[PDB]
Order: sequence, then structure tokens, then C-alpha cells
Amino acid sequence: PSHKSFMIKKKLAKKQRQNRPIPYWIRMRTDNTIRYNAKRRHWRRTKLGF
Amino acid sequence: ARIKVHELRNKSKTELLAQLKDLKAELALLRVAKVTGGAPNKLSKIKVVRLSIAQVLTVISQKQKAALREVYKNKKYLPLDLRPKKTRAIRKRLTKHQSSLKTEREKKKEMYFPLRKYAIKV
Amino acid sequence: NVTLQRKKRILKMRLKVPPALNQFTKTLDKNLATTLFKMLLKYRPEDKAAKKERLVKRAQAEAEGTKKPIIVKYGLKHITYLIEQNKAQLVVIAHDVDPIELVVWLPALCRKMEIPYCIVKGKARLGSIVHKKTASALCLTTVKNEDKMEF
Amino acid sequence: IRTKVTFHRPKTLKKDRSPKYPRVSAPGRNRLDQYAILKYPLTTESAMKKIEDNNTLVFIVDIKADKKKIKDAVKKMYDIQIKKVNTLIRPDGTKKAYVRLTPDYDALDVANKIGII
Amino acid sequence: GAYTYVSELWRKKQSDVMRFLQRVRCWEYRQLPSIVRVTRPTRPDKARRLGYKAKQGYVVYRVRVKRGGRKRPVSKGIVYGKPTNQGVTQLKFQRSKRSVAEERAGRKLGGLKVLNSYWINEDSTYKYFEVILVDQAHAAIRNDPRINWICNPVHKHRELRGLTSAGKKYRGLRGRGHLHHKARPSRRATWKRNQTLSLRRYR
RNA sequence: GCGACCCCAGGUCAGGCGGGAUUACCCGCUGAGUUUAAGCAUAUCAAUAAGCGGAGGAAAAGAAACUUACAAGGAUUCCCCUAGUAACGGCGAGCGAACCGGGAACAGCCCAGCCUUAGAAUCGGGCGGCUCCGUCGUCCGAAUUGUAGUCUGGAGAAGCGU
RNA sequence: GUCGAUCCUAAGGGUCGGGGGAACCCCGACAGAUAGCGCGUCGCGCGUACUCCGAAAGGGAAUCGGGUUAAAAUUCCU
RNA sequence: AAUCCCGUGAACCAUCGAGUCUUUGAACGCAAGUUGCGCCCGAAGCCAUGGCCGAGGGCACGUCUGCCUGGGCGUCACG
Ligand SMILES: [K+]
Ligand SMILES: [K+]
Ligand SMILES: [K+]
Ligand SMILES: [K+]
Ligand SMILES: [K+]
Ligand SMILES: [K+]
Ligand SMILES: [K+]
Ligand SMILES: [Mg+2]
Ligand SMILES: [Mg+2]
Ligand SMILES: [Mg+2]
Ligand SMILES: [Mg+2]
Ligand SMILES: [Mg+2]
Ligand SMILES: [Mg+2]
Ligand SMILES: [Mg+2]
Ligand SMILES: [Mg+2]
Ligand SMILES: [Mg+2]
Ligand SMILES: [Mg+2]
Ligand SMILES: [Mg+2]
Ligand SMILES: [Mg+2]
Ligand SMILES: [Mg+2]
Ligand SMILES: [Mg+2]
Ligand SMILES: [Mg+2]
Ligand SMILES: [Mg+2]
Ligand SMILES: [Mg+2]
Ligand SMILES: [Mg+2]
Ligand SMILES: [Mg+2]
Ligand SMILES: [Mg+2]
Ligand SMILES: [Mg+2]
Ligand SMILES: [Mg+2]
Ligand SMILES: [Mg+2]
Ligand SMILES: [Mg+2]
Ligand SMILES: [Mg+2]
Ligand SMILES: [Mg+2]
Ligand SMILES: [Mg+2]
Ligand SMILES: [Mg+2]
Ligand SMILES: [Mg+2]
Ligand SMILES: [Mg+2]
Ligand SMILES: [Mg+2]
Ligand SMILES: [Mg+2]
Ligand SMILES: [Mg+2]
Ligand SMILES: [Mg+2]
Repeated sequence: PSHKSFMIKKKLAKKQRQNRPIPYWIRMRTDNTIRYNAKRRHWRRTKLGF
Repeated sequence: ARIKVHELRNKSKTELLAQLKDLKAELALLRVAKVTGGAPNKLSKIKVVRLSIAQVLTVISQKQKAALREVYKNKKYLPLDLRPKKTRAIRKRLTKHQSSLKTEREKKKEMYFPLRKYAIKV
Repeated sequence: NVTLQRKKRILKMRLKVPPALNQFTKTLDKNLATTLFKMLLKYRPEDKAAKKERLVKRAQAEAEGTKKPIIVKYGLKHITYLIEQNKAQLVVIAHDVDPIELVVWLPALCRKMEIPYCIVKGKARLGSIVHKKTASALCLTTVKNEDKMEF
Repeated sequence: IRTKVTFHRPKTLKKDRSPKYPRVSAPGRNRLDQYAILKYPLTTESAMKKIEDNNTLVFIVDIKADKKKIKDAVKKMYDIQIKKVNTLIRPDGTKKAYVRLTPDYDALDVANKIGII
Repeated sequence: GAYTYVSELWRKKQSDVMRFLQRVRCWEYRQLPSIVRVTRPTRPDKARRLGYKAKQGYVVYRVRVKRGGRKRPVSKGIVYGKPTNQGVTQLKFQRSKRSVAEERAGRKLGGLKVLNSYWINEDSTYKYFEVILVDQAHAAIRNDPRINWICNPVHKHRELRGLTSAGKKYRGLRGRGHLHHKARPSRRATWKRNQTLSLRRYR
């Protein structure tokens, strides 16, 4: 809600930062096996649980 | 050219603070360039300046700690930060002298009847 | 704390006190106590400063190539030994020793050994004679010949 | 004599601490200096319009910095006086400060000195 | 030598002199909290034969413990099980009241080491003990070869592992031979050893 | 009223100690039932799981208020054996040690109490010095309701001389 | 600074001491030298054991028009 | 990247003894669905002993030794 604590808002900010695609140059490293971001989250599909 | 640590240690306390002030001001300009589409060559200078700031702070802190340890040398009570860390259990141990303390009769037994060196004839 | 110590005083006098404990209420008279304590002040043990001051007068004496003192004996352990050995001539017992079992038997021992004893008020007063906070009892093995009549 | 039936604990002397050694050998260094407080100016199109429309400078500042420290940091850094400071915490967790200069100072002139314009 | 007189007097607990002194002390203890610091031991002769010394570092506490058995702490006295286990009262704690007094003092006085304890008084409802504790950090203790063994880490919370004098009693260690052999090195160690199925390589 | 002592109270007084974490092994407590008995209640599962505490590199135990009845062994622990034995058990189902003997290792000791009384000879703290896990000096305390020495039954104290 | 939280107390919650408890824990200001406050300038006076948590609908210091953004405002501008 | 190469010297190298080490947590000023609510000390700086400003730090509980300030006719002694 609009009324939110500082602690919760900080946690939500971090989750937004983590919800991005992997940089393209990661897949060009030597001996790379990271194909994509396996921890992508959509606000409507999976809930944060807090 | 670049900062050399052994050269910093020969500077006075005021000089290090003055140099630290210049480095922080220089880093602020680089941060502005990073958000104003600065040239790629100028963005590589951020790493160099960050290293320089850390080096100057390291020298300042090392000198400050060294001077403090000399002030409290031979004093009975030292600040907790300057006391040896080791481990909690090791700090609570009895000293070497205390562990070897014995009663008077035990001392006399060690003197009167210590283990003797001997051999059995073949 | 105040309430308990006041109830403690009342409870003691409400209950019947067995004779072995009741004999400690019959302390030495005030008039005779002052005379006895005045004599004890004349046989006080040496102080810490006085004790050190004589041990340096002996060290110098030893370097440069004597009488047995006459002082009051204190300490329950040491006094009991003197009583048993029959070397005690007067035993002064404090009436307010806590726990009382430490000295409740002293009058019987002195009576059996035919050694005069008295019960005086104040273990703190006895302790002051021997430069201590308190003393359970004092003993006089021998008084100086100059005042063996009043003693 | 006592005129109160309720017993009150009497006042007793209290001494101040006089430690024989300091618990910490020396004071910690200032972690919120002027450079730490002012991380960098904001150069977005929305931020730029406030330089001339409102004589306001938009800064990204340390989240632990309050308006009082931001005002002093701007004074030490750019040697300018502030009319008022408005702050907010952005959705990304960083703190943004809207710094309005007094009429005696021109934000556009200061912005050029900073190097964003 | 006055301690023998005191010790022998304390062997006559039903005499008039002791009955009076114990009666007054028992009243005094009831009015005070269950754990109290005492300026000096009530039984100096008894204390010093258990290791007490009149020097800085040694402290004495009086501990009060309630008397009686151990009612099974089960709600409404209901046991879900076979009749052999349905008893609720007439059950006895395997540790003694003396052990409980040591544990109560030990837990409360976490900064000290429990040395020993001794009985001092009792009524129908309460039992009173004095617990001797040592400040292992005090220099006078650490420089004393006869007691500084207790400064070593192996002697932490002796009372909570049944290592005090009272602990040895209820573990069955006061005694040896055919009547106490299952208690050494410990009752559970004996069980595990005897239950072990030894499967040697060449069998 | 002025003092001593006793008990207690306050202190962000000077300097120390304690809590929590970890689970393989270790110490204390608490404590089931499934199950077995072809049912079942004693029993058994089990002095176990779960529960609550406490340690260490090991823990615990330990220098006989022992074994034994022999021509006697000699702290503790551990292995083999004793032995699926003596014993226990709706004497049903089941359960079950120890001594001797052979080995691994090996180590013995400290206090309390009568005993300085021509000297609390003891210890802590503050300050200072030094060759600084300590030691010396000095001051203030602790302690006679007993610190340190001597003694611990294998002895020992005292006297005597080798 | 002006909208709220923040402050206050409600049902109640968490606790000191004390009393229980092998312990985890139980009761909860009930077994108690309260917290401190006021006035002078450290002293006098007062002093009934919680300066705790518990409301974005209860109680409660103070902001109004006009204008402004692609997206904010009784918060920005006047 | 005139960072670095017959060298106070590269490295996403090895190693460790100097040094740094945010908010918390046994968690310790009080709290907490609050970056909420208190108190104390205070370098530097600055305005005329005071005032502002302020880096940084402190204030939990139990307990030991010592110490300071106190309470009670608890036990006394002397005026
Ligand atoms: K059950
Ligand atoms: K059964
Ligand atoms: K000294
Ligand atoms: K409200
Ligand atoms: K209402
Ligand atoms: K307006
Ligand atoms: K609050
Ligand atoms: Mg949904
Ligand atoms: Mg979930
Ligand atoms: Mg805001
Ligand atoms: Mg003491
Ligand atoms: Mg302090
Ligand atoms: Mg069946
Ligand atoms: Mg069946
Ligand atoms: Mg069935
Ligand atoms: Mg278990
Ligand atoms: Mg633990
Ligand atoms: Mg360890
Ligand atoms: Mg080993
Ligand atoms: Mg061991
Ligand atoms: Mg023996
Ligand atoms: Mg054997
Ligand atoms: Mg066979
Ligand atoms: Mg069985
Ligand atoms: Mg065996
Ligand atoms: Mg054998
Ligand atoms: Mg002795
Ligand atoms: Mg001899
Ligand atoms: Mg002899
Ligand atoms: Mg409002
Ligand atoms: Mg209420
Ligand atoms: Mg609770
Ligand atoms: Mg409590
Ligand atoms: Mg009340
Ligand atoms: Mg009151
Ligand atoms: Mg309030
Ligand atoms: Mg509230
Ligand atoms: Mg409202
Ligand atoms: Mg809108
Ligand atoms: Mg906290
Ligand atoms: Mg917070």
C-alpha cells in the first residue's frame, strides 16, 4: 500500500534491481554456462511473500 | 605518475590529509563525468582514483595505530582495540607462570627425588 | 532489612533461651569493664607501622654485629590452644559473636580448666584493642610485674 | 524525627566515570563528509528543467544524510547558500535532494561550474 | 584449635542449644529471597573442610529449595500410556535437594564457579544449603596452586554436569566394587559399552 | 550528639567475570509409544527416540570404606575372554552383568583438624622501577569468625645421630 | 514545520522485584529502600513500585486559494 | 589505461603478520509491522566565562574484588 515502512520499501527496491536480464557479455565469457536469469519474477505470477 | 605507497609513508600527517582532499575532489568530478556521458578513457580513471584514496587512508590509519601503540607501550591497561585478539578461550587462560604453580611439598619432591637417568647393563 | 532485624531481636526474647546461651546476657559490669579495658590498652599489639619500624632497627643491629614482649593474645584458634595448655590467665569473650556456636562452649572450657573468664560487650571493642575490625575473644597469658597487684 | 510514614531511599553521591584507559584508542573517521554526502548531481531531463525554472539543483545523496547535513555539505562543496532542501527516497532505494538556491545565487551558473551543463 | 568444638556441637542437632539457634535462623531465612549472598559462612568449620578459604575470591550464598517429591508435570495428571507409567505422585527426582541448590546458584551466578555446598537448616516446607563459589577471574584465586585448577575450561558449570560432591553421590560414584560398578565411568557409558556389537575383521 | 562494629541500600565509581552458536564423539536430567508376547495389563521395545541443560580435544572415570577366600591380587579406562554364563522373567516372550586370566597404557597426589604467638611469617589493589606470562619497593586494603607454612594414615609429630 | 506515522491512552501485551520451576518456562507491580519532580543555588520541599508496548477509523499544535508535469503535489511555483 | 617490464614490479596470482570492517543479531538507553522515542560526554570549528555548532563516543542485566556516599537503636562505647 501507499502507507509502507522504510524497511519494506528498501526490500522492494532490491527486488526491482534483481529483476533484470543478464548482461549480454556474460554469455561470451570463457567456460560460461549461464544462459539467462533463472530468478526472474513477475509481479502477477509469483508473489514476494512479504 | 601514479601513487607509490613507500613515498606516502615519508610524507607528514598534514600532507596526507591535503592529498586525500585532492583525491576525493578528483573522484567527485569523475562521478559527474560518469552520468554526463563521459569519455570511456575518463571512466577508467575512476578505478585508479579509488585505489589512490584507499592507499592514502591505509597509510594514515597505519601511522595513527602505530603511534597509539607506542603511547600505551609499558602501560598496564590498554584500549580494547589495541589489546591482542587471539581467541576468547585463549585470553581467559591462566598465564604460563600460573599453570606451573605448585605446593611447597611438590616443589621439594622435584628437588629431592627427580627422575634419574639410568640404564640396564646388557 | 530494618523490619527483619527488629523482628529478630523480639523473637529471641520471646522464646525460652537455653542456659548455655543465656549466660552471655550476664556480661561484665560497666564499672569493672572500664578498668579491665584500660589495662588491655596497656598491652596492645604493635601496629603495622610500629611492626615495620622495629624490623629495621634489628636489620641495622644485625649489620652492626631483646626482651620478650608482654601483649594481649587474640584469635579464637590461638586462644583455645592457650586455654587447653593452661597458659592463659584471663579470657575475655565477646557477647555478640555470630554465629554464637564459635564461643558458646568457651565458658565451659575455661571453667573445666580453672581459668578465670569474663563476657564483655562488644566484639568490635575487643577488635579495636588488637587493631582489627572485630575480635571474638582476647587472652592474657601474663601481665607485667609492675601491675600484678591490680590485675 | 520523621514526618512521613512512607520510607524513601535517601539520596547518595554518584561519581562520573573516570576510566583508567579509553575503550577506543582514537575516534572513528567521519563517514559522512561532504564528498560522501553528495554523490553526484542528477542529469535527467526532468531534473534539468528545475535548474532554470526553480533555481534548484537535484542531487543524489547518501541515504543516511539529513537535510541539515545536506545544507552544510553544499555550502562547503560549492560555496552557495540554500533556500530550502526537499528530500525523497527513490524506488531504487537511493535518496534524492531538491536543493533550491537563494536568489543571490544562480543555479544555472553553478550547474556549469559543476560540469553537467 | 577451636574447630573441633564447633564441629562436635553441630553433631548434636537435637540439643536445646542447637534447637534454639536453628529455630531462630530458620525463621530468618524464610523472610529473605531464595538465593542470598552471605557475608561469611554460617559454619566456618564445615566450610573449610569442603575447600573454603577466608580469602578474596571465595563467596558463600544461601539457597532455599522446596521439599518433597516430584509430581509429574503433566496437565490434569493425565498420562497417555500403559498403566505402568500412569503414576503421577509418589515419584522422586533422581537428583537430590543439595544438587538442586547448587544448580540454582550456579545458573544465577554465571560468572562464578561452584566449588561445594553443605546443609545448614530445614523445615517441613524448605531446605537450606550454603553454596561455596569461587571467582575464577580474581588474581588471588589464579595465583593459588590449590584452587586454580578450577580456572581451567574443563571445569565450567560443574554442578550442571553432576561433577560436584553432591553430583557424585546421585550418579552412584560414592562407592566402588560389586555394589557401584555400573556407575563407572558413567551409567550411560556402561550401557553403550555392553550393548556394543563388536564385529571384528576376522570373525 | 560524636565514634566503632553489624546488616543492608545507591552509584554510567576503578578493574574483571558470565549469557549465545556448533553436533560426530562426551556429562547431567527428563522420558514415550509403535513393536514383541501370535490377544493383553507385568514384561518387552528402552534405563532407547523426542524434550531441557553443560563441556573438551577428547570427555567421563581415577589412587580402594575394592577384588577375593587364593600359595592371594592392588587407582581409573579400554580390548579379548569370562558368556548368552550366575541371575532376572505372566520363570512366558525374553533378558543378562561381574571377578579371575591374557593384553593396550601406566603416575601419582592435594587438603580440613592439636601444633608461628619472640611478632600474618600470607594474599589483593594503587603508584613507581626493573632483566616484564614475572619480580622488587612503597602505600592502602583483605584476613585472627584464620592467610601462609607443617601433616594426610603409605603415615606423621617430637627427641636422638648416621 | 501545516497530510499522516510519530504523541496519548483502550481491550490487552511485555516486564523488574518477589513467588514457583530439573530446565525450556509459569504468575505478572501480587511478597519491594519506585520513578523522580519542584523551587532556589549544591541545598531545601515533595514523592502511592512500570517515564515500557498497544489505534495510518478513538483522543490530537498549525495551510489556504490560483498555477504547474508525458508521469508528483493541501508536498513543486506564486 | 605515456598504469607496468634489466623492475619500489603486471596479475580476477599466492600467502599473511599491518589496516579497514555499514544495519542488525546472545545484542546491551527504551522500543520496533516505527530507520520511531530518550539522556550524558565531547575534539575540531565559530560568535563575543558564556553561546552556537559538532566529528566521535557513552547510558542493559547478573556478578566478583576494591572504593565512595548513605540508611536502621541491629550490637555497643563515650557525652
Ligand atoms: K506417554
Ligand atoms: K508395559
Ligand atoms: K604492590
Ligand atoms: K491515531
Ligand atoms: K471516544
Ligand atoms: K499554494
Ligand atoms: K513508541
Ligand atoms: Mg493474485
Ligand atoms: Mg511462500
Ligand atoms: Mg518527505
Ligand atoms: Mg570478603
Ligand atoms: Mg565502572
Ligand atoms: Mg501383541
Ligand atoms: Mg500379530
Ligand atoms: Mg492390539
Ligand atoms: Mg535425544
Ligand atoms: Mg554452552
Ligand atoms: Mg573449543
Ligand atoms: Mg587420547
Ligand atoms: Mg577430566
Ligand atoms: Mg588413600
Ligand atoms: Mg584395578
Ligand atoms: Mg562357552
Ligand atoms: Mg533391559
Ligand atoms: Mg569392566
Ligand atoms: Mg584384568
Ligand atoms: Mg594452618
Ligand atoms: Mg618432617
Ligand atoms: Mg617424623
Ligand atoms: Mg495533522
Ligand atoms: Mg490495560
Ligand atoms: Mg512472557
Ligand atoms: Mg525475576
Ligand atoms: Mg504495591
Ligand atoms: Mg517505596
Ligand atoms: Mg510514554
Ligand atoms: Mg505507544
Ligand atoms: Mg485519528
Ligand atoms: Mg496523481
Ligand atoms: Mg539494542
Ligand atoms: Mg533502529
